[PDB]
Amino acid sequence: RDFRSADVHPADYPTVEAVKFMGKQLAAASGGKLGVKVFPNGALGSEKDTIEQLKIGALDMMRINSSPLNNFVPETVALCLPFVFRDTQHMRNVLDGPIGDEILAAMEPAGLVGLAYYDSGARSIYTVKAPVKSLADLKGLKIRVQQSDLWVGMIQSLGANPTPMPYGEVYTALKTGLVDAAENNWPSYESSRHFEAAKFYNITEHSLAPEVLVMSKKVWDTLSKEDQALVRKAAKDSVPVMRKLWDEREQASRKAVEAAGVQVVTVANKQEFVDAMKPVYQKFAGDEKLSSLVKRIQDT
Ligand SMILES: O=C(O)[C@H]1O[C@H](O)[C@H](O)[C@@H](O)[C@H]1O
Repeated sequence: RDFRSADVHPADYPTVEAVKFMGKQLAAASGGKLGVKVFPNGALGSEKDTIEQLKIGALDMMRINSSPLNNFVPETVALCLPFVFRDTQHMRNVLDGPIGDEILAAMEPAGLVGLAYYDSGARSIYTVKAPVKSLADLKGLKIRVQQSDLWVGMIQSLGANPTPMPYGEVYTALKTGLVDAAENNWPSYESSRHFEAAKFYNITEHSLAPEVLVMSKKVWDTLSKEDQALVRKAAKDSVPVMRKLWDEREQASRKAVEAAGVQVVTVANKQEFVDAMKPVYQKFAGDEKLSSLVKRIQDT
C-alpha cells in the first residue's frame, strides 16, 4: 500500500526528497507492505486543496506549510508568529521535542494526523519596485500572504495591505502588478522564479513558520497500531535528512539568485518590526491554549 503524498514544490526540492526518503525507510521497515509515492509540482492541488482532500480521505498525505493550517488547527498559529523563534536551532529544539509532538497531535480534531516537521528557514519580504530598508517603506504596499487569518493580520500590522493567495498564483501576480511584494525563504524565492519578478530580497526574517508532513486521519485509522508506529518513525527519520539538504539548498539558492542580479537588502533596525508585529500575539494567540504554547516555546 503506497500512501499518495502531495507537495507544491519541484521533484528535486528538499521537502520532496525527504518524503522519498521516508518512503524508502517505510518500505524496508514494513517488508514492502507500506510505502509513499510523492506527487510534486502541486499536481494534486494547492495546499488548501490538499488539506480539503485529506479531510475527506481523498488524499493520504501532504507536505505543506503550517500557515495554511492556521485557520483549521489554531495551535499551529504558535509556530507561525513573528519573532517567536530566535533562530533555527531554537526552532529545531522546539519542534523535535514535546511541544512539536503536541501540536502535531492537535491536528486530529481537524481530521488530520501530524507526522513530522520540516524546516522552512526564515521568511523575508521581496519587492518588485524598490528596496525595503525600514518599516516605513512597507506602508501601503500590496503584499501576497498565505491563506491564513494570522498572516493577514501580520501584514496589516506592518502598515501594508495583504492579499491571500495560493503559492502557485504568486509569480504571475508579481509580474502583472496584482501585488507589489511577497515573502518567503531563499529556496522558495529561487525555485518559484519569484526572484525574476521581484529583484529586491529584503532580509526581514519575520517568520520561521515550519513545514508539516500530515496524514489523513481517515487513512491513519485504517492502519494497525504497529503500522502507525512505523509510519511515524519513518517520518521522524526523514527530518534530519531534510535538514542536511535544506541547509545546503539555502546557500545554493542564495548564490544562484545573487548571480542572476538580485539585490540583497539589509533592514538595519529589526526591533521596529518586532514592536510593530507584536500585537498579533494577543489578537491571534491570546486564548488559554495558544498563550500557553507560546510561553513554552519562548522558554525553550
Ligand atoms: O508561501 C507559500 O505558499 C509557500 O512557501 C514555502 O515555499 C513553503 O515551503 C510552501 O509549502 C508554501 O507554504
